[PDB]
Amino acid sequence: GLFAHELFYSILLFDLIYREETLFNVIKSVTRNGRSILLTALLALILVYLFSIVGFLFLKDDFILEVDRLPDSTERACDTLLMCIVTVMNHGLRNGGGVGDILRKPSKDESLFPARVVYDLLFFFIVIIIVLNLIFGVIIDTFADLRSE
Amino acid sequence: EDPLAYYENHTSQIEIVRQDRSMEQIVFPVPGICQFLTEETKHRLFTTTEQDEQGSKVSDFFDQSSFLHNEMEWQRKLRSMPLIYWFSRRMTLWGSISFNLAVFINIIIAFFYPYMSIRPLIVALILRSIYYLGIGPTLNILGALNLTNKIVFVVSFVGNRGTFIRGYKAMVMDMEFLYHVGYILTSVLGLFAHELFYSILLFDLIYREETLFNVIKSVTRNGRSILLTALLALILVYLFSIVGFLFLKDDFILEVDRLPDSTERACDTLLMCIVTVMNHGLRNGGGVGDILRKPSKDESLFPARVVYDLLFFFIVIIIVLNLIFGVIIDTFADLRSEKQKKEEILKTTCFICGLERDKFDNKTVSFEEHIKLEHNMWNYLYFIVLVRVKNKTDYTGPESYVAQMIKNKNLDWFPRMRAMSLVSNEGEGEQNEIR
Amino acid sequence: FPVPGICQFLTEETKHRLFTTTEQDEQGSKVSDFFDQSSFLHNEMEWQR
Ligand SMILES: Nc1ncnc2c1ncn2[C@@H]1O[C@H](COP(=O)(O)OP(=O)(O)OP(=O)(O)O)[C@@H](O)[C@H]1O
Ligand SMILES: [Zn+2]
Repeated sequence: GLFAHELFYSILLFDLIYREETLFNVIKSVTRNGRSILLTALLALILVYLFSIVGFLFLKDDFILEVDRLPDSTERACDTLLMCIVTVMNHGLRNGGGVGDILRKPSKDESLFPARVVYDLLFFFIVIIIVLNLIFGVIIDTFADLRSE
Repeated sequence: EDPLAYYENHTSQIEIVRQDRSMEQIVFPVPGICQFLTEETKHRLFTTTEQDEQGSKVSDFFDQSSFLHNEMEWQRKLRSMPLIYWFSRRMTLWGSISFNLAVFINIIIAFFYPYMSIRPLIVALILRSIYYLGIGPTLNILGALNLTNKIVFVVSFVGNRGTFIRGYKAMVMDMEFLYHVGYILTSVLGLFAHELFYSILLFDLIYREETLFNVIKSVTRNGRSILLTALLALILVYLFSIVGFLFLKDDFILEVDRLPDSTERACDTLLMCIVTVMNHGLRNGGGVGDILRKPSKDESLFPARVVYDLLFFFIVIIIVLNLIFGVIIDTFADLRSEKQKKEEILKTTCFICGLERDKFDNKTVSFEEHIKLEHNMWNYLYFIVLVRVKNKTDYTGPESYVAQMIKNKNLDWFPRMRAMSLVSNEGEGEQNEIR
Repeated sequence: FPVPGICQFLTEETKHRLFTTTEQDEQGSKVSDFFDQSSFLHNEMEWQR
């Protein structure tokens, strides 16, 4: 920080954790069972992979994302399986509704509308409602275990 | 080399209670067959037996004694066979190889599809194969290797576990064997039907890691409660959709991106309105109000819309969706408490008699010595095996009594809440003083 | 017994750390950890002097 660049001093802020015991305990609430959290994240990734496979096999067209290109306004994000997996894992996980929010809105006249509805409901109930809540439940359980100990 | 050492190794001691409720010590020779019991089965029996209603673990061990003897016989027979024994001894290696192959295959398909420690070394070899032969041939080779490793692993598993000893019906009953068969079928499908099927093998991670299995149990333990809560949410959504269709049909206007009007009414029919609510309102944080057309204060029904939106947000979204999470947290807490209680009982009590460790403090015989020598359960298993194998004409007094109790399906011969070292010395001293 | 002079050099922070850090063994006694740390405590007394 003194020589290389002034920004490096920001790292020293982490020393707060060392100084305060309460913050250290709060962090231990996560670090104590970090393996469980990582395994839950891997399970979420596997579920996202399966959902992306299903979408690429059947729902390739609906994966249209608007792009603000620097100086077409939409792009297909399911041409390749890897790109579809990335799009799902990013948008669906970062969106409260799920992957359905980014997907093109279907019309009741469309023959595949019930399939889209079922897919969106399954993704919301499985990937978002449970696993993301499972991580929080693990954190709460770790808190309780630490307090009891 | 040392006669005393050999005699000590092959001699066991147990404690029994006669019909007169008097403790007695029996010293017997260890049957040779008992030497064939594997350590994995011993650990499984120790860490799996569950306390009965009375709180004693004796009944489960007595029930499993026969299966333990059969497993000893099977292990001796297997040891008679060198190659099959060697294959069985390395089941974990085969499982690890299969898991790594499946993970690498899944990574390759995910990264490249559509197309057309030693682990770093395997990764380098796989990368070289991909660069040289291409994605297709490398995936085919990896799938063939995975299939071969899986058949070897299944053979080793059936050999080591000896589930066939119980019976073919028993082997079919076992869930692990069926899971392995399904894994083999999925691997075959991936090799032949389509490369995507290999993704299913990723689920094997749950089987490999115990922490992930416990996390999933956090949901599976009370899945019925979660499903009933979801059904209650569906009923509430149905009632809200009925109300909306009866009164708020117009506000249900949804924009649609038709493939090559920009808005459509989604409440013309009750079923369509129910679907629209159950999808958008549940998937939207705000609730059903977010999709509904924005009302204007000038409109006469604006207060009704405000009340409807607030009720939907406070009832359907705030509570029920939070009720599911609360159920999950409660299940987590219950599982943690159960595990803690089981661990404490296992590490602070005697398996055979249930006496607490604190009872043995400040005494000649410590709890560690008591469990190790005086009240070892493996000694009881060996004695049961000896009684079964030994000829009736050669039965001694205590052996005859134990055989009669076993035949009569009785279990009082096991000592319960009684240790000779604990109280016999003090009782003898008191009796001497009284005399 | 008489208290050795070296023992007077033990610092209070180390005493508090030992009291609040020792963990019960399998038998449930804290004696073993204190016995193990006795040598380090003596060395710390020498260093403090
Ligand atoms: N009745 C019992 N109550 C509690 N723990 C028990 C009981 N019987 C056995 N154990 C424990 O189960 C394990 C079995 O002990 P065991 O005597 O088989 O040990 P080992 O070292 O494998 O044997 P050895 O060295 O005598 O060949 C040990 O952890 C022992 O403490
Ligand atoms: Zn005992």
